[PDB]
Amino acid sequence: MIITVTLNMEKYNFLGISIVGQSNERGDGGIYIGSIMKGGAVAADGRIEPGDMLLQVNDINFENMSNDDAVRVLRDIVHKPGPIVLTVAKLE
Repeated sequence: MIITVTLNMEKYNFLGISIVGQSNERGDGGIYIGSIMKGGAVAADGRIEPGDMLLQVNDINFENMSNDDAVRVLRDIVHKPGPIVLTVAKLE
């Protein structure tokens, strides 16, 4: 199941997630939601859970990217004006 969420940044301010992991060199796996902080935009939306794989934010793809780089990119994205649209693969 893939779910794409448009976050309400105007109301909730900050993403409020932690992320764990990264894709292997072959391209399997990716970056997962480790935790979701109460009071942030991701918590507000309600549909994303811990263990979901973070696939894309706006036009930026999170497979085949280091966790270091992902943390940096997520900061950069949230600081830019405009919508934040997050797509995840749901953990079974």
